[PDB]
This record gives sequence, C-alpha cells and structure tokens, in this order.
Amino acid sequence: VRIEKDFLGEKEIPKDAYYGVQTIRATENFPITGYRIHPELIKSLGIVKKSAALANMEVGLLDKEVGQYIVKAADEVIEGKWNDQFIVDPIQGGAGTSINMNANEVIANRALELMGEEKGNYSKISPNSHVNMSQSTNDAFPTATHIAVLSLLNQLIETTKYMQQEFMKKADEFAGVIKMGRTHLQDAVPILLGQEFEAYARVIARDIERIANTRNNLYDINMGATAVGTGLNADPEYISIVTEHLAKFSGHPLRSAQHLVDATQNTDCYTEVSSALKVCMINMSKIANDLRLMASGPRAGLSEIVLPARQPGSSIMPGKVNPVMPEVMNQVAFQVFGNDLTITSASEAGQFELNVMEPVLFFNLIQSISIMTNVFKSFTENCLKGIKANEERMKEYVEKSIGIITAINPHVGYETAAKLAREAYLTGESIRELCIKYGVLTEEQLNEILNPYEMIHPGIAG
Amino acid sequence: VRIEKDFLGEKEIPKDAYYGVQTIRATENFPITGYRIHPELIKSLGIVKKSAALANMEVGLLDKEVGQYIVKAADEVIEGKWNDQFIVDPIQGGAGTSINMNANEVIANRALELMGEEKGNYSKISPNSHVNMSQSTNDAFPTATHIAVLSLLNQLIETTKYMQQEFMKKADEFAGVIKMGRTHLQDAVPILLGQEFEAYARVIARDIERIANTRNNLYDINMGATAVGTGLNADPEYISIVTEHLAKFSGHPLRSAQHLVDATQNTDCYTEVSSALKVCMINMSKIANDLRLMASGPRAGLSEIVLPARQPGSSIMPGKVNPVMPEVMNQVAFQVFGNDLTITSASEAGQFELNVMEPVLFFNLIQSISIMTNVFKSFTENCLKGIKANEERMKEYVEKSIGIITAINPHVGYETAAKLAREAYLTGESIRELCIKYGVLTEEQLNEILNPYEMIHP
Amino acid sequence: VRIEKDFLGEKEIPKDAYYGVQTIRATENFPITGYRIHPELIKSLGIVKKSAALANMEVGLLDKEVGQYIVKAADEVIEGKWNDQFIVDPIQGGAGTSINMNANEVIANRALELMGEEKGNYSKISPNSHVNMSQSTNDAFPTATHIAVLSLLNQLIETTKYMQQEFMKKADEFAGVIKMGRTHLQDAVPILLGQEFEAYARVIARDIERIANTRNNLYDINMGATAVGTGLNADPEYISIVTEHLAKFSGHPLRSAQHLVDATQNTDCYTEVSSALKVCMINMSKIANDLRLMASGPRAGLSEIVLPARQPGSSIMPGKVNPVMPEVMNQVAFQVFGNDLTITSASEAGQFELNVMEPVLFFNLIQSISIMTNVFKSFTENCLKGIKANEERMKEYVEKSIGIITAINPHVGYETAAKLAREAYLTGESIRELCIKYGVLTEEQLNEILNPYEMIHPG
Amino acid sequence: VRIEKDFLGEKEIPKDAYYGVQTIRATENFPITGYRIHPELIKSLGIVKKSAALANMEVGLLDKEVGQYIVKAADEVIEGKWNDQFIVDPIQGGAGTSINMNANEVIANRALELMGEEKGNYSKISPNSHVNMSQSTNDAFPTATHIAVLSLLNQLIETTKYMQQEFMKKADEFAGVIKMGRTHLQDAVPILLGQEFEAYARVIARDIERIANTRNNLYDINMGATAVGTGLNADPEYISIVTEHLAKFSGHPLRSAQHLVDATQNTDCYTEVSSALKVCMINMSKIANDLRLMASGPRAGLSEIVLPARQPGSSIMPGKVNPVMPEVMNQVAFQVFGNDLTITSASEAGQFELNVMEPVLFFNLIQSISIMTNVFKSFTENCLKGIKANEERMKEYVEKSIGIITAINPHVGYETAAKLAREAYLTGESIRELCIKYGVLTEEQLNEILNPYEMIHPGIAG
Ligand SMILES: N[C@@H](CC(=O)O)C(=O)O
Ligand SMILES: [Ca+2]
Ligand SMILES: [Ca+2]
Repeated sequence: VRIEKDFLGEKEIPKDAYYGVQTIRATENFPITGYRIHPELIKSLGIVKKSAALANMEVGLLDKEVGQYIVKAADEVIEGKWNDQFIVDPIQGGAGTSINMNANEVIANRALELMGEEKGNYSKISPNSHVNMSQSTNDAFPTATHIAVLSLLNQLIETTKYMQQEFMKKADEFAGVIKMGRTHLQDAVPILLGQEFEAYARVIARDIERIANTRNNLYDINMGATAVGTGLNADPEYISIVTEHLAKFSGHPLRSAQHLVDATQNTDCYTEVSSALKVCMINMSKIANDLRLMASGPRAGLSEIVLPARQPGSSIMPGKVNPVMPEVMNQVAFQVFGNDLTITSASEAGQFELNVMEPVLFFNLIQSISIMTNVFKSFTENCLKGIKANEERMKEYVEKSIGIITAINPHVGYETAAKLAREAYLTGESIRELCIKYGVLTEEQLNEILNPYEMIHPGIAG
Repeated sequence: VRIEKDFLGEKEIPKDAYYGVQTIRATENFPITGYRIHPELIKSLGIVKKSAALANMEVGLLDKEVGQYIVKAADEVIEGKWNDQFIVDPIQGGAGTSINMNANEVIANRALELMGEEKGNYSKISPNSHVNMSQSTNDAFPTATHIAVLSLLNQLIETTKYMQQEFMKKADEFAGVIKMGRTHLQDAVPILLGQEFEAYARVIARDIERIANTRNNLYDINMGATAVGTGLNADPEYISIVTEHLAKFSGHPLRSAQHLVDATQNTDCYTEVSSALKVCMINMSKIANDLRLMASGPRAGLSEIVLPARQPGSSIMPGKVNPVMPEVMNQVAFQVFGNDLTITSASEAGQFELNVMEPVLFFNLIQSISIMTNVFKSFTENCLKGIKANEERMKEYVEKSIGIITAINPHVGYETAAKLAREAYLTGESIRELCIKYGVLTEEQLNEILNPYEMIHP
Repeated sequence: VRIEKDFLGEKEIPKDAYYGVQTIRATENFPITGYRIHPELIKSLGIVKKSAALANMEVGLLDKEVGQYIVKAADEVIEGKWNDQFIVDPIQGGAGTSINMNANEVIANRALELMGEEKGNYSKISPNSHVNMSQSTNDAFPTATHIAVLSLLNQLIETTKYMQQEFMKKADEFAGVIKMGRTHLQDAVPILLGQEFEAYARVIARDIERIANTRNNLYDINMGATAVGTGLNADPEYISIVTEHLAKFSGHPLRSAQHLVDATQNTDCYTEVSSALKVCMINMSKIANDLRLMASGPRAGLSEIVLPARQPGSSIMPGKVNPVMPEVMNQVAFQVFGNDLTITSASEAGQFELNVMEPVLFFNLIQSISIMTNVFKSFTENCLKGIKANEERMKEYVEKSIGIITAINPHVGYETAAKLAREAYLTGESIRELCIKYGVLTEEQLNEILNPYEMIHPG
Repeated sequence: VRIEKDFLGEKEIPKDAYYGVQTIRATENFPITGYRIHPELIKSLGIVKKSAALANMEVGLLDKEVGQYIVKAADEVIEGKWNDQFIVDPIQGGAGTSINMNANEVIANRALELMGEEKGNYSKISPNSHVNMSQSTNDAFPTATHIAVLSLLNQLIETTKYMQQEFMKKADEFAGVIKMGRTHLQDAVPILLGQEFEAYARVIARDIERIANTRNNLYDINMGATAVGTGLNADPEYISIVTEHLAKFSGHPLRSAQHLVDATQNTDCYTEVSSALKVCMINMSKIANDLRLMASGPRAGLSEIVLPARQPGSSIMPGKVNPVMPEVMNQVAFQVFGNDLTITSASEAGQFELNVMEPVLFFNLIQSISIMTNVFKSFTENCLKGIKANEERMKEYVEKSIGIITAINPHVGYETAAKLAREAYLTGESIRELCIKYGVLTEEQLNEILNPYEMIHPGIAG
C-alpha cells in the first residue's frame, strides 16, 4: 500500500495503482453507473497530454528532463496500456475535472516510475503542475472529447458505408422480383422488391452525408482557452504548437477555434452530431420494421423474405425463427432516441462560461456512435448479406391482387376495368381469369401488359 | 373608439371591446401561435374571479356596491358570454400575468357597463384594485388552471370509460372467434380474437385508473398564497372563504394546500397528469397499430378484421379500405408524447418561488386532454363499434398452421409428433389430414382437441 | 343550400361554400384540434394544382377550355383568396387525402362558378378527374408540403440573420464592458460582456448555417410518382413539365427526385429540418437563461443588465422588471423540443411504400418554423435591441473579486499570489490594495496588468 | 474447450464456463453495449428457476432426483455465486430468449456438476426440457423482471425516504432564517429559507407516494402463460403452486394475473414506473438548480448557502467551491428523461401477443432506478446533511430590498409607501432609513412590523 493526503483526510492506495487521491475521491462522490470511460476517450486524453507536454517543453515552460517521461507515459496511455487505471464514472459532477485529473495522475505516476522515482512523489512530477501545465479542465476535457468523437465517427461512417453498399447489392439481386406495394398496409399497385431495397440504400447514403458533415464543427478546438476562453496568461505559441501536434497525432484536421469564449461555453457542435445520429436511427428502425413484416409467417403473415436464422427462436417451440437481427436494430434506435433527449437537456443546461453537464452528454453521444457502429456491423454480417426473397409467393400476390387492374385499365377503358375489378374482389377470381373469361383481352396480350418492368416504371400505356 | 394610456403610450381600444391596454400589450409582446386560451380556462378564470369578489365582500375588503356588479360580470364569463374577449396567446411570458389581467380587464369593464358607468373608468372599478383584490398572478392563474384541468379530466374519464366498455363489448362479440397468435410477427399458437380485445379493454381500464388517480394532487390549491407562498397581509378568513367558494362553484372537492410555498413553486401535479396521459396513449397507439395490421389486405395482408369505411374509396380499386380511424389515434399518441417532453422541460425550468414556464406547460397539458377526448369519441363512434371479423380466413389460418401441433402434442405422444411436424413443413399439408390417415388419433379425438375453447385455456 | 350525396348519404353544403361532402366527411372523422392548415400550405396546394393543370393541358390530357378556369381558380387560392374554405384538421388520418381533396373541391367549384355553371356539377369539372388529374395524394400532398416548408424556412433564415446581426451589434456596444466570468455559477476570471455577446452571435451564425443546409433535401420532390412512386401510366413529359412549373411558381430550385419510390416512402428530409430547428432552440434557450440571470435583481440578484420593461409593473414595487421576452423564448424552445419528438415518432412510424403519419409531423414541423420566426422577431424588436449594461456594478464585481489574482500571478510569482489571495479571502480587502500594502507591484503596474483588454486576451 | 449442440448447429465452449451454445450464440449476435444484466435480475431469474422446479416436482412433471439438484444450483444463482456467467448483452434481439437460455444453461450445467455428471451433457439435464419445463421465455423473463424491479424499487423508496427526512431536518434547521423570495429571478417579498427547504421535502414526499404506488401493477405476474398467455398445456395446479413460491422467495405480495393474455402482451406497468421516476427527477433537478444558484458566489453570486466542499480547489482560487453534488443530480435527471423516452418508444412497438422490445426497455428501467438510488444516497451523504446558511448575508439582502415595503404598506397608507419605495430604489438607500429620516415610523415600530415570522405567514396587519 501507500498513503496520500488530501484536504478531506488521507487515503490508503494500492502500490500497483497509478491513480491518486483525486481519482479515489471522485469514486466516492460519484458511484453512479459503475461504468468507465470509453477507451477511445482514454486514448484521446493521452494524445492531449502528450501534445501539451511536448508543446510546453518547446517554449521552455516544462523542464526537458521530466517532460520526456510524461511523453513516454502518455504514449503508453495512447496504446491503451493503462485502461484499467481509469476508474471515474462517465456520469460525474465537476464538469469533467475528475476525468482530466484521472489522466493527470496516471500519467504523472507512470512518468515517475519510468525515471526510477516512486509513484506519489508529486514534488518531482506533479499531476497538477507538470502533466496539467498550461491547460484547464475546460480545454483539456472538451478537446479530448472532440478527438474521441471524431475518431469514433470516422469508424461509424466506414461501417455505415459498408452496410449501405450491401443494401445496394440486394437491390440488384432483387431488381426483377415483383411484389405488391402497400399503402396504409392496404394492397396498392405492383412494386419491385429491388425498388424497396434501393429506397433503403438511398436513405442511408443520405444518413452517411449528414453524419459526415457534423465532423466540421468538431474540428474547431479550444486548446489554450484557460478557465473561461480568454486565454489569460496563455502563450500564443503554446497554442499554435499544441494544435499542430493534436492534429498530427489524432489524424484529424483540427483547427484552433477563432473565438475561444464561444468554443468554451457553447455545446451546439455536440447536439449537431446526436441529431444526425437520431435521424439515421429513425430511418434504420423503419427499415427494420419493414423487414420484420416481410419475414412474418411462415403461414399467417406476409412471408415475402427469408432472414438467416441466427438462434433458436422459441424455448418451448423448436421450430420458428424470429427476426432477431432487425429486432436489435429497433432497440438501438430507441436507445439513440433516448440518448438524444438526454443530450438535448444537458446542452440547454449550460450557464455563462461553462456547460457543467458535459459529462452525461459526452457519455450518451459516445454511447450512441459506438452502439450504432456495433449493430450496423453485426446486422450486415448476420442478416443483410443472407436475406433471400420468396419470388414465387410474391408473384402469386401479384396475380391475385386487385391492383394490377391499374396496369390493365388504359387498354380496356375505365368503365369495364372497374367492373372487372369489382367482380374479382367479390368472387375471389383473378383478374386474368376474368379478362379471358369475358374475352376482353387474350392470354398473350396480358402477358405483355403485366410485364414486371413496365408495371413499375413511368410511361404512356400506348 | 376609446383611449387608454400606458407606460408605453396610448392605445385605442375598440368601443365594442372589454379588454384594456394591458391585454393589448400582451398581444404585441407575444404574437406567437395565434391561438387562444381554452374556453374551459376562461370559465375557470371566471370562477376564480367570482369566488374572490364574494370573499372580499364578506370580509369587508371589497365595497358591497361595486362587488355586486363584479360578481354579476364574472358570472357571464363562467357562462361563456365573453369568450371572444380573451385574446392573449397561450404561449406567453409573464408567467400567466396577461391571462390574469385579461380576465381582470374584461370583468372590470363589463361590471362598469352594468352599473351604468363608462368603460375604462378604472377609478370606479379597477382591474388590479378590485377584480384582482387579495390576488396575485401566482395564485389566481394556477388556481383556475387546476379547476380547468380537473373539469377536462372528468370529461376525458367519461369518454374513456365509454370507449373501454365498447372494447369489452367487442371482446364478448368475438369470444368464440379462433385465430393464430403471433409473437415476433411469427406464427405461434392459437388464440381467440375476443382475448386480444379483452387485453385491450383491460389495459384501457388501467389507464382510466391511472388518469383518475392524478386528480387528487390537483385538488390542493394555493389560493391565498399571494406572490410567493407566504400570504403576506392576506386575511386567514379570506383564504378559508375563497377555498370554500372555489369548490362549491367549480363542483370539485378543492382543498387549501397544507403548505402554500410548496403549492406556489412546485409543478409536480401537472407532470403527474401528463405522465398518465402519455402512458394511456402508448397503449392506445399499440392497439391502433394492431388494428391496422389486422385490417391489412384484402389480398396481400392479414385480413383478419374489417373496419367501417370512412374514406370514399376508389371505383377502379375495390377492396382498398384505409384504416383512417386508427391512423388518427396514432398521430394523437405522437402529439401526446411530444406534449409530454414540452411539459417535462417546462417543469424542470422552475426557479425559487415561481415556475414562469407554466403558460406553455398548461397549453400542452390542456391540448393533451382535449385531443384524447376527441379521438376517443370519434374512434369509438366511427370505428370501434362497427368492427367485423373475417371468421373463415382466421379459422383457415389455424387449420393450415404448424402451431396447431403443440395442442395435439400429448395425445399422440412425442413419438409420431415430430414425424407430424417435420413432414407438415415438408408437404405443405394440414395436420388434421395427417392424423386421419396415419391413425394415431381418428376424427372423434381431433374433434375436441382443436376446440376454439380447448387449445386457448390452460 | 346545395345537396351532395356521399357513399354515406346526403349532406347540405352551404350556399357560398366551395368545399364539398368529402371535406365535410374529414370534418366528421377528425374533429381533433379545431385548427386549420397553415396559409402557406394553402398557397402551396394552389401552386401544385396550377402546375398540374398547365402540364395536363400541354401534354394533351386535360381539356383546355375547362383547364383555363382551373388555373384561374388555383391562382386565387395562391393569392390567398379562399383560406376560409380550408376547413380540415391538420391532425387527420388518411395520410393527407382530405387536405388534397379540400384543395381539389375548392378549386373545382370556384372554377365552375368562374365559367358560370352551378357549384357541385362535377360532371363538368371533377375534383377527382380534372383538378387531381395525374396526381395522387402521395405526391401532391408532399410536394405542397415541401414548397410550404421551404418558403417558411426562408422567412426564418431572413429573421434569424437579422437577430444575429443585432446580437453582433450588441457585442460591439459592450466590447469594453468588463465583468466577472462564471463557471459552475462560481466566480472565475474576468471576461468582457461583449465577448459573451459575440459568443451568442456566433452560435446563432452556426444555427443559420445548419438550418439553411436542410433546404437541399427538400428541393427533391416526388411529383409524378403516383401511388407508390412507380409512376404507373404517368407520362414522363407530364412529370418533366410539372416539375419545371413548380420551380417557377414557387420560387425554389426544385428538382425531380432521382428515385421516386425512395422519395415517396422516406421522410428523412423532415426530421433533418426538425433536428436543425431543435439545436437552434437549445442555444436560444441557453442564451435566454443567461439573460434572465444577468437581469435578476435589482437588489438581491446579479443585476448585470437592464432589459426594456415590457410588462406593466406596480407603483408599490419598483425595480421589479420581469424578463418576459427571454421567458417566452424559453417556452418556444420547449415547444420545439416536443414537436421534434412528435416528428421523430411520426417518421419512425412509416410502413412500406407510404408513411401515413405525415399530417401530425407536418403540423409540427410548420409550427416549429412558424413560432421560431415570430418569437425571434418579437424578441429582437422588444428586448435585444434595447439592452443596456450596468457598467459600474460589473466593474466593481471585478475589483472586489479574488479571481483577478490570476492576472497578477505570473508577475509576482506563484507563492506571493497564494499569500495575497489567502488574505483577500480572509479580510475582504481588494487584491489591488493588498499589492500596494506589501509593495509587490506599483500603481503603474496595476493599471497595466488589471487592464480590461489585457485580462481578457492572450498574453 | 468443449462442444455443444442445438437446432441450428454446433459451437465450441470453454470447459470452466457454465453457459452454453445458446448463450454463446447471443454473444455473437449482439455485441452491442458490452454491459451485462443487473445482479438483481440474475438473482430474480434464479428465483423463477427455483420456483418452477419446485412446482414441477410437486405436480409430478419433473424427476425428483434431477429436480433436487436444479434447486440447489438455482439457490447459488440467488446468492450471486455465478453472476460472472451471465454474459448476454442487455440490449438484444429475441425478446429475452437469450437471457432466459443463459439462466437455463448456467443452471443445468451447474446442476450436472453437482450430481457428478459432465458439463454439456443435456441427455441428463436439459436447459430446455428440465430447467425450462412448463415455462416459456414470455412468462419466465418478464416475471423475473417484475420481481427484480420490485426489489430495486423498494430499495429506492427506502433511500428516497431517508433523503426526504434529511431535507425536513434542514427545513427545521433553517426555519427562522430570513431571505428574499424571487419570482422571475426578480426580487419579490421575504421568505424563510426553511419554507423553501420544506417545499423541497414535500414534493419529494409526493414523489415517494407516486413511485410506491407503481408497485401494485407489478405484483400481477403472468407465470403459466406459456407463449401467448393461453397457458397451452400448462397445468392449473402448477400455476397456483409456482405463483405461491415466487411470492415467498421474492418477498413481494405477487398475484397471478386475471387475464394472462393481457399480462403477456401489455407493457403499461413498466411505463407507469418509468413515468413516476421521471416526475421525481424533474423535481430533483429543479431543487439542484436552486441549490447551485443559492451556492453561487462567493462575491458575484447569491451566496445564500454553503455546500460541503467535495473537490479540491487551488490555493489561487480560495472560496471557489463548485457544487459537484447537485450537478450530478442534474445529470442523473437528464439521463432518466432520456431513459423514459427509450422506454416510451419500446413499449409502443409491441405487436400482437408479445412486445419484443422489452430488453432495451427493461435495461433502461433498471438503469433509472439504480442510478437514482445511487445519487440520492451520495447526494444526501456528501452534500445535503452538511449545508449551512449564510444568515448574515441573507438578512442584509432583506434590509436592502424594496419588497419589505409590502409589509410596511398597511401601517402607512398606499401613497406614502409608494413614494418611499421609489425613492429607496432610485437613491440606493434602505427603506428603514427613509422611514426614520422622514419620520413615518420609528426604529421600534419597524422592528415590530419587520418580524421574520409575521412577514412570511398569513394574517391581517393590526
Ligand atoms: N420469445 C419466444 C418464446 C420463447 O423463446 O420461449 C417467442 O415468442 O417466439
Ligand atoms: Ca364475417
Ligand atoms: Ca449604464
């Protein structure tokens, strides 16, 4: 063990620990969810602390001898070698101070270990004085979050792109598959299954566009703002140097916000992302709702498509296969919706120079990106690639519908077309049967008029 | 045209009008929605103003000669005679102050007209000094709201009880109608259409209970609170008497809240009501969603039930009958959900002694109650009562299903039961026909195992 | 008092009414809010019908003698001459069918009267056969809504730009007004009032940017899609013409969507507009919360700014000036939040080829735009432009604060700073006086260090 | 390593693991959040499994040799020996089948071990045939949830009660502490600080009542419903016995639902709970907001109250004391708001005989209860108990206010009071001074009129 003194007393800390009293105190204050910060935030925090230490040495404010061990220690953090050391709740008071301090202590303590000194020897390397030099909670924390969110978003985009491409392949596969379109859930007129799947592919391409556009406002960073955005006693050179580093290491084209009070007190950039992610899930949920309807059956549903069986569906009926993959998509949607409200509430709660509610906001926005990425990947691997169409059954729906009379009409004139439809609806005979029965059209004439393609695309009938 | 002057200058009030300059300024400040306060709120404002006058006269604060006409004028407001004079926007700043003054001005000017004086002569009858005597915005305004919400709630309750009884009628009507149950939208085991409709009746019964129970907290009013809850300078007798009058004239069992500061600054009683409304609409929405699935077709859908046609259809497209009635239920549900968020955000916005965000809160609360009352009524009279079942289509689903097999499962044993299940998926044939030819159970045993009452009860 | 027979029986339509039984039926079916659709939507419906009449005539589908009057009648609808005649509820089932038919019936009957026949003679001019020719509910309705939203949106942008400029004018006005920054509602370091205001103007600048970019997806219309987006029996030339007519008479650069089925069944374009509106109101509500705090008092509060009085206050309680304008701002913000959830649930509700929940979504979308426009306008003219500062008050928050030691810190070393702050917090003595007390800095140097600009900019 | 089997194929499974093929499949299908279901749900599933086994033996449906061991294995789940073994994501497709099978497999495998048989040997103890006998996912899963929710709800109520009473103590401690009331954030008339705190106590007490009242509907369980609520094949003796065991081991007054179809397909009882949780956090958030304002300062805020410091401040900023405890309450409030929307959305998506969105729902409902319990406890312990009043500073606010003229008014007549009020406002002088300077009341007369109690309570002037 080891001891450290705080304004609240002393704490017995395990020797193997790299956190200190501040982190433990945050543990006592906020035992809220029992979760830890997402590893991408940890890696981002490492980047910030590596960038600050580096920039600080260059302008001679941090001693070159101790700064090198801070850098080396930050790199290990960036590698994810110290994730277990980050113990503070993502839902916490103090506006991210504990998260920042958690990084500061773990970085100072590894830096100390690497130069043969002892953990807790803060007179030599200080979590506050060296590791946190030139920076405030209110710049280090948000900056880390922009990096983390950006990195996570790029991922989402790649995975959403792959899913959208796979939606496009099914449209090609189903390009010629004819079915009944439905409106109000009531039979309408012929549609192609491939047109429904292209419709899914296009809304997603659009989702990809909106999500990507939200990265721009995240690129503006507030490093060098000090407490309130005024940059009081900040060195303009530290600023331009630390941003240049942060951009390189993170691999994002970060820019230093033009007005740092603006970048320090406003949280619109975050609500922008959530909104785009919400719109996306809305569309995904709807698509998932269609897939579950098309897979309904096997006998008292619609049975248009077959989903790859992904686990036994019933614990007392060995047979039936539920659409579990689309089901989990729906549940992620409802999650993202709920997260969006929490983010909306947190953003509006900002006061004067700081929004103290960012911890809960950042936990929800990170959660949404991650869980969307996750279901997206899983759903495309385990469902979307293997979806198969029941072409024969969907064809039978077409031959038996009243809707085909819409393609037949212009060839037969309005009066008789309506009498054929009325007769077919009431007797349960197909329109074809009646057209041939009353000698109104031939078997050959109807075969050309009921062409799957001409029925589902514009064009003058004659 | 007449002249009233203001700390912002002169405004001309049309001679036909009973509002004064204060109300006009409200208009210019808050031209937000173009809507006007609910007629039930107007009545309630009247009740509040009449109860107040009567108390102030009894306790000798209001001159008996002027108060007599104030009461008379307030009574006309209660009676709906002056609805068009209430012109301020339900979405407004000033924490309802404009609403209060709108009632005050109208009642002042009508009282003056009644005693042969000139409208606008606030020397003789003042909107603040008389009509608002012993009152604050912060008691009169929430008190009328409590009264109005309560009255609207009781009307919702009666409408919902009626609707619930019409569901339970349909449950009895479909008591013996067998159909295939669906979980995950995947065929399960048989169920009775009447059983689903009982499920509906029962969930609604629970909604009625939840809704009615939210009334109790509204019965506590803050009349007499003055600005914050302290009641500075108020007569304890004025408080005692005005509460009595408020209950008598409103027909609600109102109670003077036990801690006036609590009643003046907290707004939990409205969120409690909105929550119960929201829960009800969730259930309603789910039910409407089902209704629309059951009516889907007539060839490429489930076609289990028929809903009365409420659209003119198409003469080219017979059989297409859109479920417009459940559709409107869904959209009301979606509004209520939204209304509830607005109510929540407005409630959390309270600060110290007053929650000034009440004007938007109340407008949304009132909207919710009102719009559910209206769909509940229209849905009931134009859809629910007339729903018919397609018995053959449904019976046909049972006979041609695999699910039928868990019902004749320990009559043949598990031996040739998986032979009867792994072949019934293969051949695409019914299980009734695979029992009369194999010989494991003959016609007479299949006759009662597949009874519309046998396989749907433990 | 005319008579019209419905598949449900005879209804008596008033002498001077231009609607018909179909509209009346919607009235019976859906007496939900007692509201009417927005006039811009009425105007946009008229544009849809006028464009359709012109295309149908050119393409040879509509008789030109009859069509000539349909156009005339539609123009009157556009000029807003028949807003009274649009009586259906914006919360309605049937996926906008009755809104469409309300337009169809009004235009038919007014066309009839223009050509001197009796209203209701739908053998001559049919709401269905003529006024709704080559159209479905499922393309005419959305296209009207797209045009209506876009017009309203352009007003909102114009209004928001104005408000944003007035914020920027206030930032320049206050550019030299020193005050104490607060984080966690706790005294922090000094900040200019002008800087806070610049932060309001820039967030609104971004809101405008966001809101404006949402117009693009709305430009893609589905006119010609017919029932499901297949365009079954549709003449491509009709589709092509009607689109170009819609762009011209609406003022928007409308384009025929690339995939009509997609355009017919997806609703992402509306939630996109909603989301951007919601984000704007979050920022506006936050700003109004600050204004209300800044104006608190006048004795037991922050009392940093004076808002123009807008509510009459009592002679007996002067000083009490309630910030009603930011208050209304806050409530429109709350309104928009809930509208946005309604919009989300409506959109998620879509099934297969059509989302039937659009009326409640469109009602909500239009409300949001409409109430934002009106509250921005009133707030700008009745609060923002007339804001004043209490310079002296804020100036002495700074002088009397501990926070100011941050500006002094690197000039006197960290250790002396902490000794000075400690005495400051103990005795109440100003940090300025303490430095002179101990001769650690001269009056000269305090004037250079505690300079308003010097404390609030990098260095 | 080991090899297992189900209706879809084979999987490899670690030898030390107690879960099986069906669980491991779910981990592949739903790698969504990386969270695990709540301890209390694991406990409750054990109660379901133990009760059903006991009921199956007494009916002569389950072999007593094998059944004896299932019970013993189930008790160890109840004691929490095997939590590490429940690995399925709380956000999952299949409507809880995975959570149900996770328990079924863990219990079967441990039951085998106990009787000296091999793990995975389902020929001897089947997770489907033995452990899940007579029950479905669609009763076992929601029944374990009702029980779990009830036990967490009882704990919350208890903690909330404790909090409320601490607020009541504060109200008493501050009963005579005079301050200025504010409406619109503008100065109004005097109020007692304790009158405010009492108003906080009373809204919480109503919250307790609401939350507690949501329990009634959760007492009705659907055990014996099989797949759809029809109790197909299920034996009336079993239902009666199992219902009786569930109540005894759960400690709750559980009842068999009157209409099992209703209880199987309806979800109102969960949204009812969520709603009560939301209303509460609305109130809690407001109180927190008032607290953070009251704590504002120390020189440019309101400085009405002092919160126990829970955060080390720098020696450069003494007196800056961030209200970290109320801040976390606010963020928990926003979390709960979001969770309620997720819950509304999931409950709405029910279809026919089952709502398959229960997993995301249940996860958010358990999250809301738990995180409220946790902040409530921490907040009272690390903030509420230690709040002190700035009596002096608040008295000064009262004396320098304009609103005291409302008390003085009746003793003076309207017009003299008005004049004094206006002159006090414009000159910045105290109403008290102007009263003497002009001789409208004496020093002693004013001390009578400005009595802290008589100003903040109803009563005629004289
Ligand atoms: N959730 C399954 C039942 C089960 O797994 O026991 C179904 O309803 O299909
Ligand atoms: Ca029938
Ligand atoms: Ca000035």
